[PDB]
Amino acid sequence: NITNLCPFGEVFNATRFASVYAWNRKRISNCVADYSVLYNSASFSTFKCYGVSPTKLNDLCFTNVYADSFVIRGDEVRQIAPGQTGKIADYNYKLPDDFTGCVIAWNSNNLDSKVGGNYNYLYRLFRKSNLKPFERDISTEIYQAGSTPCNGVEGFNCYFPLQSYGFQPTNGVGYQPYRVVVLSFELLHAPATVCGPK
Amino acid sequence: QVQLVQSGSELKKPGASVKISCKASGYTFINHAINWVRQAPGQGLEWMGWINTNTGNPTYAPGFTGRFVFSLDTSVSTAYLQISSLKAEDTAVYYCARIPIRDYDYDGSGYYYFLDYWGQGTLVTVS
Amino acid sequence: SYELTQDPAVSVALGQTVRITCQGDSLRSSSASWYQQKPGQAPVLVIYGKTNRPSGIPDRFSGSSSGNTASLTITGAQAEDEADYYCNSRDNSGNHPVVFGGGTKLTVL
Ligand SMILES: *[C@@H]1O[C@H](CO)[C@@H](O[C@@H]2O[C@H](CO)[C@@H](O[C@@H]3O[C@H](CO)[C@@H](O)[C@H](O)[C@@H]3O)[C@H](O)[C@H]2NC(C)=O)[C@H](O)[C@H]1NC(C)=O
Repeated sequence: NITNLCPFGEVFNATRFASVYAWNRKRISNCVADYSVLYNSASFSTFKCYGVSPTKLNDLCFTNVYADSFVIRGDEVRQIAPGQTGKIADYNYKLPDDFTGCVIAWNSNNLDSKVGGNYNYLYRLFRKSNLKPFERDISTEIYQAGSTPCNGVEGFNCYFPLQSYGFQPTNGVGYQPYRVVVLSFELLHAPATVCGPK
Repeated sequence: QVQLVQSGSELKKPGASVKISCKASGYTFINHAINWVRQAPGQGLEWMGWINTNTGNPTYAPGFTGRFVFSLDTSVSTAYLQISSLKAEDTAVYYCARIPIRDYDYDGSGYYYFLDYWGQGTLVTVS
Repeated sequence: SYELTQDPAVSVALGQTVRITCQGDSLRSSSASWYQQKPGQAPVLVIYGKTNRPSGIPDRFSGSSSGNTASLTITGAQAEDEADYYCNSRDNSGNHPVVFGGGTKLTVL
């Protein structure tokens, strides 16, 4: 028989929504998920899945379905995918080349980009090296470009590694906030629990 | 001790091609774009283009196709400029520049769109 | 979005504060940066961010921005600046991520 559902609403509707440099993660325990509810909804801008055919997601069983969440510049949203590179795919949140989860992204211009500018959402540049898959970089070490080490000093060739977005109420479909949620599946052995509605 | 050094002066006849090399030392070369600029005697600098030192795909400024090719050797940390089908009105001094950002779209703030360190530059002359 | 006009005729007193002005219609919602270029030598920056001096020579160089105008300023020892000063800034319209102004030929008696 049908029973409790998964907390998709808690992570989709939600409230003040995690920035990108520390992308929010949520583990979904034993539950039943209704993906068709998300599929049929037209509010979503892009619903692109790199694993199995979305149309029958409701007929496979997983164990450890993860949900990542963050916010991106509207134009630069096609970087949440394997291989792609950039400020959101190379330094902040890079999917593994072998990926088996869907990516969902929808516009939220009205909910953000206040008249005075949101200027709260932060994105990470200036990483000493690359980023391994599914790596969160919450540290705030001051970056340098060669020269001489700066021991917490701030100045030329020693920069803070985070920047604030420039959301404005009328920027365009390009520079508008987009909320992205990555539903990454998993079959890490052990009994499967996250099955279809049946 | 960041240091960018170009190749020496190059002489060639009109219509041929010129290869220009500039290499950078003292920092992680892979984490900085390489910008290009030209200057003619008595005339101000003009933007040429940039190379993302991760893939290489340039974004040439309008009208600079075919005559200019950008390349990079990461294993040696060097940048190369090819100027084929040269014209007498192309003699100039060329500089390659580093930028604190990997590319230009990375930083959407506009507070780092500047070139920090340059080299001596290469004089290309023909007749 | 195409050029940043300037004026290459700056020479005033050789012993007083000197100003360099740049006008650009695409400088309100953006930043600016200032270089110097001694004849032939490799040019290097003198101001980044319009306020933050560099480690090179942060002694007698200052910068300010007022609306569409960018202003560089020198204070003392005006000599040793027989040079050419150039500007940079972000740009819009998806045509040129950066552009360069005409440049100013700072000459001091
Ligand atoms: C986030 O909030 C939105 C808005 O509350 C949720 O979408 C809304 O979901 C309800 C039912 O789940 C929809 O009700 C339906 O409306 C249609 C309109 O034609 C009607 O035909 C149906 O019979 C039913 O009454 C509502 O329309 C829909 N609103 C939208 C999409 O704008 C959304 O589910 C929330 N996210 C979650 C729970 O993850």
